[PDB]
Amino acid sequence: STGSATTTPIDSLDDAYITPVQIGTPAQTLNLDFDTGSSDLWVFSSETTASEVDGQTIYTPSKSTTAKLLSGATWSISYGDGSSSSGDVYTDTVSVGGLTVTGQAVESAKKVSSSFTEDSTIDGLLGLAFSTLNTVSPTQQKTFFDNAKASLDSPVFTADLGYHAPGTYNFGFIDTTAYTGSITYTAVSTKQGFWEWTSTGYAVGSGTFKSTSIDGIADTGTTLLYLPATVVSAYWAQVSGAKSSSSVGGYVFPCSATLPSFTFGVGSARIVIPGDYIDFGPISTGSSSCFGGIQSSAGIGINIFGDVALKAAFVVFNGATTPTLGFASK
Repeated sequence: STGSATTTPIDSLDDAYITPVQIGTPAQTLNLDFDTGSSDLWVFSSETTASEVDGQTIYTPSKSTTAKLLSGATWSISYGDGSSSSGDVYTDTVSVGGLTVTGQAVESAKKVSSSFTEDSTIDGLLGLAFSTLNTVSPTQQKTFFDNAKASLDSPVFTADLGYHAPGTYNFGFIDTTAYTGSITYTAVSTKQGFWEWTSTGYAVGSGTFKSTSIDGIADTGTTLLYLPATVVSAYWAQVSGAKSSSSVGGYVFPCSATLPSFTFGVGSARIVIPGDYIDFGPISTGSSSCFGGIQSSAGIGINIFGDVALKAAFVVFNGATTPTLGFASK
């Protein structure tokens, strides 16, 4: 089996990407945030506190003939940005881009935090990290990828995120037309439940490459690129007027600037993030101060190769017995 689905930025900044998902019988289509940094598939639903729903499409289990309540199961999750959600659990049929899993745990939200309510374009999350992070209790549940794996032509999925443009998530095959040159594979540690790997270094603009190991996670559910303070300081030092602002919460820069590119290492290979990808626009409507797309990971406790990095590449999430990550330019 294979699947292929288009993923679309939710706004002009690429703050996140939504991908249509069919749930239940007849299908209910919800637009989910595919998240390689978490392992719960949860949805706005008919059970969600009414006051906490503002424009999202909801899943209504009672209208699905294949929905079954998973008796006694509950879930509760908190994300790195402080958002949270929780509820109960159904099993149902879930299809992504033609690929169908029967008996998928669909986690139904009874409660969601304000950030989710406030984002009318995201109907839920579909987690694609390792199933060990799944929060369902008392019986932990598998991810959509985990459930699909055995049926797939190849035990892989790929992320091809667009810059201010649609992209693609594929399951079960590698589209050799979707990237240039070759794919460079690198080792993964599953020890923290993430697609965790080690970049071989970085460069700023046309500067010389600095060889140095940067341990981080490939996380499609995080907007920005979070790296050690040393690295981030070296990048923003090349932008006149850029500074770290505690009041804004990160590096800002004059909106009149031309940003340099940022290169990161995958083994011997290099992925170049164009400078434009690092511009996230005025800090507030009408401001001439713009928010940077590369920020310090200090105080996160982990480095995050978020969408800013990943959208510069074709990324293979290889779920073989020994998982690996592959990166290609595109």
